[PDB]
Amino acid sequence: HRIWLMFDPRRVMVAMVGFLAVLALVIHFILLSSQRYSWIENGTLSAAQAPVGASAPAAAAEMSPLPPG
Amino acid sequence: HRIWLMFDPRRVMVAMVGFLAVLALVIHFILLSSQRYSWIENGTLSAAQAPV
Amino acid sequence: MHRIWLMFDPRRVMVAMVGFLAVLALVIHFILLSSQRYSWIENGTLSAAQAPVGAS
Amino acid sequence: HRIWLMFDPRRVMVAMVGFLAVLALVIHFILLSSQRYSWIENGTLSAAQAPVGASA
Amino acid sequence: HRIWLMFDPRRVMVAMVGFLAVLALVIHFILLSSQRYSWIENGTLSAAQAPVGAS
Amino acid sequence: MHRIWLMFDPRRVMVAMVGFLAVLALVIHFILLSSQRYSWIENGTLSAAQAPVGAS
Amino acid sequence: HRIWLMFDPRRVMVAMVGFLAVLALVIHFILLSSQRYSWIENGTLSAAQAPVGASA
Amino acid sequence: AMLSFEKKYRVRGGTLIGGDLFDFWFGPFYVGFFGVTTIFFVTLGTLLCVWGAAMGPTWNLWQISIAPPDLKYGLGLAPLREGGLWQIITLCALGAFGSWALRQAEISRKLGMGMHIPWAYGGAVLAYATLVVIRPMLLGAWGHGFPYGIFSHLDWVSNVGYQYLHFHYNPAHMIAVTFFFTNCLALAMHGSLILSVTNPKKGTPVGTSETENVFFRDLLGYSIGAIGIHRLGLFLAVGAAVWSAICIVISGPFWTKGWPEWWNWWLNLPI
Amino acid sequence: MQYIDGAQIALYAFWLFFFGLIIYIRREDKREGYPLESPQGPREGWPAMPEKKTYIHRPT
Amino acid sequence: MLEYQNLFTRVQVRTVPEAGIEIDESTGTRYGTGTFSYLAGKFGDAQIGPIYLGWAGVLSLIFGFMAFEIIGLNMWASVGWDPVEFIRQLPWLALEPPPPQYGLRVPPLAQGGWYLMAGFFLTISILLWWVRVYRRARALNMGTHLPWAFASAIFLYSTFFFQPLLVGSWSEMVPFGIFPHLDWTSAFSIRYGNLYYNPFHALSIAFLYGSAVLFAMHGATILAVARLGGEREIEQITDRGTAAERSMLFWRWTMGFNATMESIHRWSWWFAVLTTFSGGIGILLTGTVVDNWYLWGVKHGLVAPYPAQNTLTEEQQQLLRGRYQGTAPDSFPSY
Amino acid sequence: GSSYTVPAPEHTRRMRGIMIQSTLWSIDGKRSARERRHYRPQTTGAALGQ
Amino acid sequence: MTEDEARRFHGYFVTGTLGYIIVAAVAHFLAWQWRPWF
Amino acid sequence: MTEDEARRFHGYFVTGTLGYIIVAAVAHFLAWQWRPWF
Amino acid sequence: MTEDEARRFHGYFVTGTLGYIIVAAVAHFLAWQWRPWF
Amino acid sequence: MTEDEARRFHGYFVTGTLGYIIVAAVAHFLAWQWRPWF
Amino acid sequence: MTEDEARRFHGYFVTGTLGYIIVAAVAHFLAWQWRPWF
Amino acid sequence: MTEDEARRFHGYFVTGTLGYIIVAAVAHFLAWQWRPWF
Ligand SMILES: CCCCCCCCCCCCCC(=O)OC[C@H](COP(=O)(O)OCC(O)COP(=O)(O)OC[C@@H](COC(=O)CCCCCCCCCCCCC)OC(=O)CCCCCCCCCCCCC)OC(=O)CCCCCCCCCCCCC
Ligand SMILES: CCCCCCCCCCCCCC(=O)OC[C@H](COP(=O)(O)OCC(O)COP(=O)(O)OC[C@@H](COC(=O)CCCCCCCCCCCCC)OC(=O)CCCCCCCCCCCCC)OC(=O)CCCCCCCCCCCCC
Ligand code: BCL
Ligand SMILES: CC[C@H]1c2cc3[nH]c4c(c3C)C(=O)[C@H](C(=O)OC)c4c3nc(cc4[nH]c(cc(n2)[C@@H]1C)c(C(C)=O)c4C)[C@@H](C)[C@@H]3CCC(=O)OC/C=C(\C)CCC[C@H](C)CCC[C@H](C)CCCC(C)C
Ligand SMILES: COC(C)(C)C/C=C/C(C)=C/C=C/C(C=O)=C/C=C/C(C)=C/C=C/C=C(C)/C=C/C=C(\C)CC/C=C(C)/C=C/C=C(\C)C(=O)O
Ligand SMILES: COC(C)(C)C/C=C/C(C)=C/C=C/C(C=O)=C/C=C/C(C)=C/C=C/C=C(C)/C=C/C=C(\C)CC/C=C(C)/C=C/C=C(\C)C(=O)O
Ligand SMILES: COC(C)(C)C/C=C/C(C)=C/C=C/C(C=O)=C/C=C/C(C)=C/C=C/C=C(C)/C=C/C=C(\C)CC/C=C(C)/C=C/C=C(\C)C(=O)O
Ligand SMILES: COC(C)(C)C/C=C/C(C)=C/C=C/C(C=O)=C/C=C/C(C)=C/C=C/C=C(C)/C=C/C=C(\C)CC/C=C(C)/C=C/C=C(\C)C(=O)O
Ligand SMILES: COC(C)(C)C/C=C/C(C)=C/C=C/C(C=O)=C/C=C/C(C)=C/C=C/C=C(C)/C=C/C=C(\C)CC/C=C(C)/C=C/C=C(\C)C(=O)O
Ligand SMILES: COC(C)(C)C/C=C/C(C)=C/C=C/C(C=O)=C/C=C/C(C)=C/C=C/C=C(C)/C=C/C=C(\C)CC/C=C(C)/C=C/C=C(\C)C(=O)O
Ligand SMILES: COC(C)(C)C/C=C/C(C)=C/C=C/C(C)=C/C=C/C(C)=C/C=C\C=C(C)\C=C\C=C(C)\C=C\C=C(C)\C=C\CC(C)(C)OC
Ligand SMILES: [Fe+3]
Repeated sequence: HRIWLMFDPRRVMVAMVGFLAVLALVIHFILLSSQRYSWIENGTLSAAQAPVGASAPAAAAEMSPLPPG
Repeated sequence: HRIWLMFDPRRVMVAMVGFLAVLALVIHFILLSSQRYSWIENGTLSAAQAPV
Repeated sequence: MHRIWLMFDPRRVMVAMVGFLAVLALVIHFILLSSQRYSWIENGTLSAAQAPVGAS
Repeated sequence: HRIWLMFDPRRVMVAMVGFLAVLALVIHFILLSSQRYSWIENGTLSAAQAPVGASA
Repeated sequence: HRIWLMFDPRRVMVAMVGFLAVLALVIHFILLSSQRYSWIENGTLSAAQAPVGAS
Repeated sequence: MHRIWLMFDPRRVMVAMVGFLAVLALVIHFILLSSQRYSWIENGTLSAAQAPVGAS
Repeated sequence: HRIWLMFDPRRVMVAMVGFLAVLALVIHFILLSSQRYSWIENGTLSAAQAPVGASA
Repeated sequence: AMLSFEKKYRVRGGTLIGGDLFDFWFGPFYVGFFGVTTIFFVTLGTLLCVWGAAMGPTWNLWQISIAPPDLKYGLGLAPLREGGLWQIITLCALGAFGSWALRQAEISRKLGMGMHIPWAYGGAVLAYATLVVIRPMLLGAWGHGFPYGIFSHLDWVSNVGYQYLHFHYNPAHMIAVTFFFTNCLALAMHGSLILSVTNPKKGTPVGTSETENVFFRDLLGYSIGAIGIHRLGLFLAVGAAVWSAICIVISGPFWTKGWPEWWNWWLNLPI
Repeated sequence: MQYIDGAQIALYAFWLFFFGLIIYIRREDKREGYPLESPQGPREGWPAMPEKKTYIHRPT
Repeated sequence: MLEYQNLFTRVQVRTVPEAGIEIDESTGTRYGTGTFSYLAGKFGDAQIGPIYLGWAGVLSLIFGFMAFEIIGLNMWASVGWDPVEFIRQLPWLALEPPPPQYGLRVPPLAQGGWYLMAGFFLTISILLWWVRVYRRARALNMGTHLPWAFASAIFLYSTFFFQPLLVGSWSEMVPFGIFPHLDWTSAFSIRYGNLYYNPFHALSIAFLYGSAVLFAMHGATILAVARLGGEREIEQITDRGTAAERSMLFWRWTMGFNATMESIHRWSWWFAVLTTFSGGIGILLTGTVVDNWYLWGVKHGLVAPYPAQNTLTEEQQQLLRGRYQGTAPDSFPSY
Repeated sequence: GSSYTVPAPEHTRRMRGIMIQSTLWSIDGKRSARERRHYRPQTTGAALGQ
Repeated sequence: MTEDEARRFHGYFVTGTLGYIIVAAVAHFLAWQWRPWF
Repeated sequence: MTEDEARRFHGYFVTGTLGYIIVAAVAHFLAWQWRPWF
Repeated sequence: MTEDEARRFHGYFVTGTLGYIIVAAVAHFLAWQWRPWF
Repeated sequence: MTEDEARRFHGYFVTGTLGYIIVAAVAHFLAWQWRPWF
Repeated sequence: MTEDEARRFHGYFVTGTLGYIIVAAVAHFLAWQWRPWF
Repeated sequence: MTEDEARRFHGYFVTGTLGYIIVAAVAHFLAWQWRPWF
């Protein structure tokens, strides 16, 4: 197609792959930080037991000491 | 079509793709940060149970 | 009145015009979004009677 | 009409549009920052119900 | 007159308009920051109800 | 399919791919290490029923 | 295997050895910083007495 | 001992004070009238610093502290026990710093050079003079100066910084920090650039001035000149000291409250 | 041990590295104008002047 | 009147813009043709020339713009999407790290998840930029001094990741914000007992001041011999002229010792690098080896004595005892 | 605390900066900003009858 | 850029500008029905 | 650049300034009836 | 660019914009059924 | 690049793009079976 | 590099890629027996 | 640089790599006997 005459395929491929990489990493990271889709910790739960409606801007306490490491 | 003689199609389409990508990211972010449309957590709720 | 396009370059005017219009549209949209009355993402389903009004 | 011989119209037009646009935004933003003319929130109030500043 | 021989009129006009524009903004903004002449808020008050400095 | 190597130098692609895979492997291993369920260095001896599970 | 015709063996050996040495130091340091495998202090404990992570 | 090309440059003339009496070299050093004045003030000031150490509780290098007088003495010459020794040392330091600058001007005059080095050094002297002379005078006591001790003068900086509850919010301090950070970044870039051309990839010839300009245009889209980088380095380093002098001289003499509260003006713009 | 701690060990390692670096840079400083000329003869400070360094120029 | 101080350029030349030395263009190319700035030519070179873009540059720009977008959008959401408040309060806005009780586990999205994601993207962007700098240097057959000078700053930057991980909490990370990262700087110094007594912190201070001193000295020296041709340092290095000789002699007569036209750049390089290297070591030792730098300084004889400003009785010693800070109250009690 | 209860949105700060109350709010008196400081109360469409 | 080209561009610019404002007027009409601001 | 073509410019500039001011006069009259500031 | 090339490019650009907008329209109708914003 | 070279690249690019989207659609089907988001 | 050289490299590359993916498949199956994530 | 040089180096690289992995495997076997991690 004539689009590859206007845009060099070498140049477009790097931008396209980089955009896909950033987008895939963003989505996987967003799901990891959510309560419903934190699959590394709660992936074994069934659909009924998974969290629902947990926006909760102050879901956790903000001020506390560090865990006993 | 005569607009393509006045403006370079290559630079126009690059600026168009870049502008739309940022706009789509900004809108999806605003909805995610809201209470009514935080679809990652709220998505399974019906319209009656959604926050207002 | 078409003679202004010889005084000013049409290509530069269109770019400057579109840039100013895009920025203005975003500012107005976000001014309304942050207001109590016109949030419309949270309170868009409220009727005009139920929409917030500033204190007298 | 002889001012345009002494002053270049191209830069005068740019400076006039630039100054008027900035001045309009400043006045609109000053009113939006006030209580009486915060029209996004209280625009539906009548003149009697609009806020008035502190008196003596 | 002969002042325009000693000074360029174009340079004088720009400096004068720039000075007047700055002075008008400074005066308008000083009055806006005051209490008696905060006209955007208290402009509908009559002269007797306007704020006055103490003593 | 093999003509991709005419468009892209295999030396550059292989070096970039190894760098991408090494970073990806380190990131995934580190994310599992920092979690509660898969912090295998400390709790790797626990059975599947004993391993931590996120709250319902 | 003709990989060495397109990749210089000298640069490969230096990068590979440097990667292995840094990786070995990181793994040894991660174990030393842990509770179960702090072998300098608790290396004489048997497998039964070694620390285990929290069980759920 | 002299460099292999040094003999033909060792000529008379260029001094600001004195003639052939003070136009000689002691070893590698050039001794002028201001070389003699420097040694006098350095010796007097250092000996009084040693005496201040002997008066104090310890000989530990990090813990030696010669402190300024109390604020109640108010621009007078306090007793030498009570801070007067600090004031005498301050005079010796001022005389030595001034003599060092004037000695540098004599050397550049003899070599047919510009006067940039003495004036660049004057930026550091101005910052020191602000700390112990200008700001204490504006505040009305010599006791507002900092003590002379390796870690004692760090305690002064900490307590003075916290006199305004958050010294990071000082607008002039913010600018001065940016000058210091940008100078360090620019120096690393300049040092790398010269070394990379002069010591290139092994087996390749030494690069040219085009190579520098092409490289920084490829990386950043702009390449400052060979003279531009040296102008910029002088501006960044000296401007860091000048903005430092401004930032400390406005704290107390002009602003007395906390520095976070200063940003009211930005929050109360009419718009 | 008790008095010896990690920060002190790291500080002294840095001191050794700094002194070595200063020796190297002082060696590099003596690549022009050396050896020094004195009535008593040739003179070199510590560190001694290094070997002659030759550059490479592009062909004409 | 005064001599020409070589501070500005009055007469500027114009020619065809320098396209650039031929380089490999298989995985990248040069964009633009090269323009001239009249204002920039007064201070330095006038050409706003073409810029090279390749794989690493494009990827770095994409990742860095993603991080910048995340930071800015969280900042904008923190004021309720008000543009006036967004501009007005911009220095005070922040993207805050996770809460302390999560340790190294993944935080909620609105309570530190965005922070970690933006930090990850910024780190990837910085590493890709380092790769781009290395490739740009080796495409022109230059030495790799700038890549390692950049790696030193990257090391200091990465200590802000490694120290929180070594102490065991992402809450200890630096927030993304103009005033908030200064707040973090102050609170980090306070928490660990007066970072002035960190020896590597003092070492980094010494190298920062030394960098300023060295650049002032070198700039003044080169500008003082610029009328003799001293600004052409490569020529004075490969073929020593009278400008290099006069610089050497000035500093030898002033100080008793001198450098060469080449080794003064080694001095500069090492001072600038050692700044961030010693700083990174000092940050790494804080909270992991030493928890109170003032007490470490007292241990190793760094703290000067002062007369006591107060004394406390035994009952005062028991009463003035406090409590370590804990959790915030999650209830509003009724009395 | 041995347990955590989630506060109402109107009691939750939009800004998560620790020092925001003493460095900015102690000097800021704008009513619009003071309103933006916290999240707004929410309900459901069923609760409103919609 | 000759006079005839300025004539051709002006015709499209004026029509586009007036068409854009009319669409924005309809948008404000819809917003007024939903939530009036006066 | 000359008097003849400057006179043609002045006619469009003056009519544009008059039109801008007239719309601002209508805007201020609308704002006064809605919420007077004196 | 030539006029014959501008005609041929305009066809694919208009069809590309047309399809993108139609996909957006279907997406908005899907979101409206799930959770209306008015 | 010739027109024929652009034609050959386009065929592989289109097949690779569409195939990648289909694989992603199957992944979304598997995720939906596990934990639906609507 | 010729077209024949590209063919020869591609054969080794797909075999190395396939061998890498297969060994990773064994690693993922080993981890599933030890501690399943679903 | 040449085909024969590549073959000679490859023979030592393969034996060195494989022998190193076997020695690391024995080290993991000894570590398992001391303190197993699964
Ligand atoms: C980091 C690694 C590297 C770390 C190190 C980095 C080093 C950097 C610098 C590199 C060079 C160093 C070597 C150097 O400077 O050598 C100079 C000299 C050779 O000089 P020269 O070439 O022979 O001299 C040439 C020329 O001057 C000939 O003139 P003439 O021979 O007539 O000399 C006349 C001078 C000398 O007469 C004196 O009386 C001066 C004595 C100075 C030393 C003693 C001080 C105490 C007594 C003071 C006098 C008492 C009455 C007589 O007369 C002058 O006037 C010359 C100028 C003097 C200064 C200006 C006037 C000041 C007046 C006010 C102040 C007075 C004193 C308070 O050689 C030596 O001295 C040999 C030893 C060199 C190594 C240093 C040894 C130090 C030992 C003590 C260490 C103490 C550590 C705390
Ligand atoms: C954590 C991340 C932080 C942050 C990240 C830190 C990363 C590491 C940074 C290390 C310092 C780099 C300094 C520098 O200028 O780098 C640019 C240079 C560019 O070189 P190039 O582009 O490849 O090619 C240019 C080259 O042709 C000329 O380079 P230049 O002359 O400018 O400087 C390179 C060398 C000087 O070269 C020579 O001297 C070669 C001359 C011919 C041979 C000499 C005679 C034969 C000697 C044989 C016995 C000697 C054989 C070696 O300069 C340096 O490498 C720096 C020297 C000063 C620093 C060391 C001073 C002593 C320190 C120890 C003191 C101990 C106590 C007394 O890049 C290089 O890699 C240079 C070569 C570095 C060699 C040492 C590598 C040490 C690695 C240590 C860790 C290894 C893993 C455990
Ligand atoms: C109350 C405050 C504390 C204090 C707390 C700290 C803390 C905490 C730290 C320092 C550190 C430093 N301090 Mg201290 N400091 C105090 C008092 C001082 C005083 C003084 C006048 O008394 C001085 C001169 C200094 C000076 C210094 C520097 C020497 C040093 C930082 C080096 C540097 O270059 O950093 C700037 C350089 C970097 C940050 C390098 C990394 C740069 C990266 C690569 C840039 C990427 C940019 C990216 C591409 C663009 C932006 C992207 C957007 C974000 C999206 N401090 C007091 C005691 N200071 C640091 C240090 O090393 O301490 C040991 C440090 O962390
Ligand atoms: C010797 C130590 C000093 C040092 C050295 C140093 N820094 C370096 C180098 C070196 C040797 C480089 O080679 C490298 C470089 O290329 O410099 C030009 C770099 C560099 N040092 C940098 C910064 C920097 N250095 C600092 C400090 C220091 N650098 C130390 C003092 C600091 C401080 C004081 O905090 C900063 C902020 C960069 C300029 C550069 C590394 C560039 C990089 O990694 O970029 C990654 C890319 C991105 C994050 C993408 C950003 C995208 C935009 C933010 C969005 C644009 C949107 C829109 C188009 C415009 C919006 C405008 C607004 C953003 C204004
Ligand atoms: C609190 O709220 C705050 C915000 C503070 C309150 C403040 C409010 C303020 C200050 C508002 C200001 C508003 C404003 C300012 O005046 C608004 C002004 C708006 C205007 C005028 C918009 C004009 C838009 C014009 C458009 C879209 C034209 C499109 C034309 C097209 C598409 C034709 C394309 C051309 C072709 C095809 C030619 C072919 C080539 C040819 C023929 C060739 O070959 O030549
Ligand atoms: C507290 O509140 C604070 C804020 C502080 C209080 C404030 C105080 C202050 C200081 C207020 C100041 C107000 C002010 C100052 O004077 C205001 C001044 C306003 C003015 C002057 C407005 C003038 C506007 C005129 C316009 C827009 C004209 C446009 C003309 C057009 C479009 C036509 C051009 C087209 C042509 C010609 C085509 C022909 C070409 C031809 C023939 C060719 O091509 O040849
Ligand atoms: C709170 O604020 C908030 C909530 C954010 C509110 C926000 C509000 C705002 C301000 C929204 C703005 C919306 C907007 C406008 O402004 C939105 C504008 C949208 C637009 C215009 C989209 C148009 C997209 C067009 C596309 C995708 C076209 C693709 C074309 C293709 C693929 C063909 C490629 C060409 C080929 C193949 C030719 C081959 C070559 C040939 C033949 C050759 O070489 O010859
Ligand atoms: C908060 O939530 C947030 C996250 C914000 C919500 C998100 C919202 C947003 C905005 C999402 C955006 C999605 C998006 C954007 O458009 C998605 C767009 C995705 C796209 C377009 C994907 C396209 C992929 C294409 C691929 C894989 C093609 C591969 C091609 C191959 C393999 C063939 C090449 C090989 C050749 C040619 C060899 C022959 C060579 C030959 C013959 C030779 O060389 O000769
Ligand atoms: C935790 O949550 C988060 C992390 C956020 C979740 C997110 C996860 C994401 C997004 C993951 C992405 C994964 C991914 C992306 O697509 C993964 C893609 C992986 C791929 C494609 C891997 C490919 C590997 C290929 C290899 C190893 C090939 C080796 C070939 C060799 C050795 C050939 C040697 C022979 C030669 C050279 C011949 C000699 C030369 C000869 C003969 C000659 O020249 O003649
Ligand atoms: C929780 O922890 C975290 C870290 C988070 C978890 C993560 C872990 C991760 C990601 C690990 C990754 C591991 C990995 C892969 O990536 C590991 C890869 C390892 C590999 C491949 C090692 C290869 C070693 C090869 C060696 C030693 C070869 C030596 C060669 C020799 C001895 C021969 C030399 C002699 C010669 C040449 C003779 C001269 C010939 C001459 C002169 C002639 O020929 O003429
Ligand atoms: C309309 O405007 C929009 C929104 C579109 C764009 C505007 C944006 C604006 C205005 C943005 C403003 C940005 C500002 C002002 C930014 C300020 C930044 C500052 C001052 C930053 C200072 C310091 C920050 C530091 C030192 C941060 C360091 C962070 C690090 C090292 C983080 C590392 C994180 C890693 C490696 C994470 C890894 C992830 C995993 C999961 C692997 O580990 C947790
Ligand atoms: Fe230089």
